[PDB]
Amino acid sequence: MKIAIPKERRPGEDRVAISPEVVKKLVGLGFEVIVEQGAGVGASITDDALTAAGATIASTAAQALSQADVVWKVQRPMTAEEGTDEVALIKEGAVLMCHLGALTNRPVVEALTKRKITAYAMELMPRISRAQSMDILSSQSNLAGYRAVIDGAYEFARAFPMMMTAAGTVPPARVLVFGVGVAGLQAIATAKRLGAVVMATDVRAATKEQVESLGGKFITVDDEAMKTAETAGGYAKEMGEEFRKKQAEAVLKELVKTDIAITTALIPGKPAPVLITEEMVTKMKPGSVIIDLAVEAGGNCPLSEPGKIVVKHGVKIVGHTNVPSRVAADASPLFAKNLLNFLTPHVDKDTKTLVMKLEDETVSGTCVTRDGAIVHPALT
Amino acid sequence: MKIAIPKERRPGEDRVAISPEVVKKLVGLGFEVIVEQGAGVGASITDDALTAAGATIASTAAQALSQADVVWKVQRPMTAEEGTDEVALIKEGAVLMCHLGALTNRPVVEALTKRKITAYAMELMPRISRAQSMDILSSQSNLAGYRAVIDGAYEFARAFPMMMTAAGTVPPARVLVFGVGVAGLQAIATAKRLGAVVMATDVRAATKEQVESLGGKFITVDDEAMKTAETAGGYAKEMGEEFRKKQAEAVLKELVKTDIAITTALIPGKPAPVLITEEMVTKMKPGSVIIDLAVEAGGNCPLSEPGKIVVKHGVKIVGHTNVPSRVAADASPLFAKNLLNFLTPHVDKDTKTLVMKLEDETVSGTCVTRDGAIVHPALT
Amino acid sequence: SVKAGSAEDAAFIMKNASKVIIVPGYGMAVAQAQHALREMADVLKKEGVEVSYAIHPVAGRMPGHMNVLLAEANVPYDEVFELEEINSSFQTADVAFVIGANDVTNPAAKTDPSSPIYGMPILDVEKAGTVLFIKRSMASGYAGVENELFFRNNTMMLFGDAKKMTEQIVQAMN
Ligand SMILES: NC(=O)c1ccc[n+]([C@@H]2O[C@H](COP(=O)([O-])OP(=O)(O)OC[C@H]3O[C@@H](n4cnc5c(N)ncnc54)[C@H](OP(=O)(O)O)[C@@H]3O)[C@@H](O)[C@H]2O)c1
Ligand SMILES: NC(=O)C1C=CCN([C@@H]2O[C@H](COP(=O)(O)OP(=O)(O)OC[C@H]3O[C@@H](n4cnc5c(N)ncnc54)[C@H](O)[C@@H]3O)[C@@H](O)[C@H]2O)C1
Ligand SMILES: NC(=O)C1C=CCN([C@@H]2O[C@H](COP(=O)(O)OP(=O)(O)OC[C@H]3O[C@@H](n4cnc5c(N)ncnc54)[C@H](O)[C@@H]3O)[C@@H](O)[C@H]2O)C1
Repeated sequence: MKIAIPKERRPGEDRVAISPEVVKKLVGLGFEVIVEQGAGVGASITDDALTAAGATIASTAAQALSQADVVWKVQRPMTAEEGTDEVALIKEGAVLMCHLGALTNRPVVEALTKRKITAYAMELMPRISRAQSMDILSSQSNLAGYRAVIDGAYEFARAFPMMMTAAGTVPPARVLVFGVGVAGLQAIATAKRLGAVVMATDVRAATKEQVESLGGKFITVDDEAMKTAETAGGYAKEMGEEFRKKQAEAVLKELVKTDIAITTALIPGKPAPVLITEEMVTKMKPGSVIIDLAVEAGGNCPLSEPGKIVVKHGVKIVGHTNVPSRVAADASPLFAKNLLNFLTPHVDKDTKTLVMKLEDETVSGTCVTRDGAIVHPALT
Repeated sequence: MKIAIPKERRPGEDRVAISPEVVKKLVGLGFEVIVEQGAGVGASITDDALTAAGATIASTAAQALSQADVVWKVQRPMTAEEGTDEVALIKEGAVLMCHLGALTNRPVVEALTKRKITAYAMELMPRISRAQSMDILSSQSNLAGYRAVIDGAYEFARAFPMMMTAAGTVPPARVLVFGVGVAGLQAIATAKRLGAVVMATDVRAATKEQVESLGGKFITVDDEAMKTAETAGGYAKEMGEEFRKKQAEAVLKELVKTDIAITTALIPGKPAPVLITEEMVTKMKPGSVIIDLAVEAGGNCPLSEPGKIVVKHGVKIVGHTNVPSRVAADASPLFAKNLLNFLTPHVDKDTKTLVMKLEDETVSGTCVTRDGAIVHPALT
Repeated sequence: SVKAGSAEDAAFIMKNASKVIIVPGYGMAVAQAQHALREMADVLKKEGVEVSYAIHPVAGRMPGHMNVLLAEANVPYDEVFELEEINSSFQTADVAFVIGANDVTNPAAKTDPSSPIYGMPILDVEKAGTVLFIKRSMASGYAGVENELFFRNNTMMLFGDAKKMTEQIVQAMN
């Protein structure tokens, strides 16, 4: 059974869905591992490194994907309509595993049905304990949280840590993270590493203990409503307009003092909640920075634009696209392990084939298309 | 008595030699503080903040510096040999205080001499405890050393700290600091606190303990030689090929494992020492980055180019000019404080006039020309 | 005539004190005594003692040497103070706990014209009740000059490594 990892052809994508460690394990499972020439260059994984692990280097993309029974990829394959027909290169009746973007990109899903490809949308991994090692959103957003601080410090024209100097005391930068998810917790940790005073806020009640254990200080808003705000899958729900007004006023007291604002808040399925308005950024100090990690899902700030740095009211609003690709060389080996952890339980020991189990909710929650028909409860 | 601060005219330079706090101090000493409009815009200092502090805003550079018994500035003034003539704007018999680069730029001294301008080259400040209130090298290098790590982390495609996640573990970034002066030491501190494994090396014997005092590992090359490496003023001597060969050999083992090489080594007057050869660049792993803070004195890695990030042998060699200007909003008031602390002891509180202590080591050691004669022994 | 002292001596001094101003310098960094110093600060605070840190502008071998190392040890920022904020408090301080610092406290800056460090503002540790200097020997600091504060009856020398000596003091306390 052949497995193939191509190079990511989309603009700005430097990650790859393989690493030398993961190659060895696949070979151990009985796979024949093919990788496209120069695929890991952006993630600093050479061709020589992959061959040493025990893989074949195909020269072109087409040759890599021609005979491949299973295809591992980072982002969704491009179509003819997008000026590069990557879907055609995948073998008929094969199995795709990637960040498919299924709920926003139907044209690729229905293009994959036409070739009867059984695609597994890794972004839809169910929120269950045992699937933590298989979850690409979680592994990648963790690195994005770290990266938000580095971009913040790179755009900010003052230092982060407190330093008593003979030219004067340099004061610590005051960071405020909005949304203490996987990304938020790493942003706190990294900001606190660089010596910043760190504030944070979130709707879920359990995060207050997590902020405090990292040396952060939590901005409480309304303990009654925050108790009911967590869903079954352990994420936020719609808080309505009346909570937002109470939240904004409590936030403003610290936001006016804040130097770096890192917004990471997401509501799965729904658009991203507006946590910093245009009237709120006018009240901030000129020279401050806003990092909007939710920019591609509507933005927690409405002034943010995808792939751009908007300067307005003296404040830089940063909104880079594909933030985990900015940490490509750590993103890739963990993304590859997410795919490996997902796939390994379904491989036969002495059959040498892949048996994706319908009873297993990791498979049913992930599966968008199977053999020429859309199967997922969302979509159809 | 009138003191004047212009906007910095050189490209990239966003700093300014003034702050609101230092304006009112100068006014308290009895000066009339003049400043060019928009001089502090790059350093987050509005004209209203300078006006509120007590300064006069002037429309142009010529109008601010016409009249102007003292001139405070960051970079050296543009000579006519570089086209635009800034020294022509300065009053005859006025006092100039800035980084002149006097040892490498004799023409600007000759130009300043031709208008009888008394010029104090602030980079020739003796490096002693008591002169630290008035040391522009220390305050600016410290931020430049901090910046190198932020810029290294920005250009580098992995995260600094080790991370132990559910998807797996990624190692820390490995940093090597060449030259452990003020900048080098703050680079170690900022890299170490971000979670990186930090190596370092230097010629001066005192360094080894200094590196270890920040939890870094010193790379020794020849301790019988480092004894004589330090001059009377704390600077490094020219070292010779015998040592240089042995350094490149000794540092090679760590440099092959290094992700981020931050090079800061300088010698007063002379071009910066080659610490990373072209052959050494070829042997570093792909995805590595070099930050060359010595780029403006020819570079420690001489493949570096001023104002440019160049990729050579798969290694991203960074060579930003005016690195303290990347932290312009903290850098500027520290620079203004240094110039205040230099000047304050020479001001007459009663008569409101400037009378310099000529025998003062601070003043004699830093003075380059006075009343149309080049005084400093280095330039005779 | 130096009044030398042990860890048990320094334990009694600060156990029976109301206010203590910790003065860290380059020696603390070399010894890497940050976590023991902050642990000592916790046991003082545990029994109601007012603790605060006094960071001299040139303390260490780089700007903000003490600040990064103290941040590593998780001292609260609201207990850390610049020279101008805290210098007044030495009058009301029972103890100036000088850990690996020297030139930072030297009154040759103010009293001695012929000194090389003359004119630099210093931390007025002498104005405290008892001055505790932790250092390995009678060797001078960076400036290469003697400190007259070593030779007076309100001062105790605590000869040893700054990590080991602070750990020994914490064990002498309870
Ligand atoms: N901040 C900067 O930018 C910078 C840079 C360069 C120089 N400086 C200068 O350095 C000085 C800084 O003042 P400071 O008070 O911090 O340092 P200092 O005056 O040089 O004194 C450091 C003291 O620590 C002791 N020490 C060293 N290692 C020790 C150890 N492992 N355990 C216990 N004690 C140890 C030394 O005495 P023993 O040897 O007897 O133990 C020494 O007396 C100033 O003169 C300043 O101008 C500052
Ligand atoms: N399989 C598994 O077990 C998990 C996989 C991923 C995440 N898992 C857990 O879910 C939560 C949230 O993590 P995630 O990073 O997935 O959250 P999101 O990316 O959806 O959104 C980021 C945070 O943003 C918060 N949020 C969302 N909306 C708001 C508003 N309006 N104000 C303030 N904060 C808000 C929300 O509570 C989230 O914590 C955290 O405890 C994780 O350990 C668990
Ligand atoms: N008294 C005080 O408070 C001081 C405050 C700041 C600095 N002080 C002293 O000034 C001097 C000069 O410091 P600076 O940071 O200006 O050094 P440079 O910028 O000239 O150069 C950076 C380093 O580069 C090193 N260097 C220089 N050449 C080399 C070579 N060839 N290999 C390796 N390293 C080299 C050199 O030893 C320096 O440590 C040093 O002894 C400091 O302890 C003292």
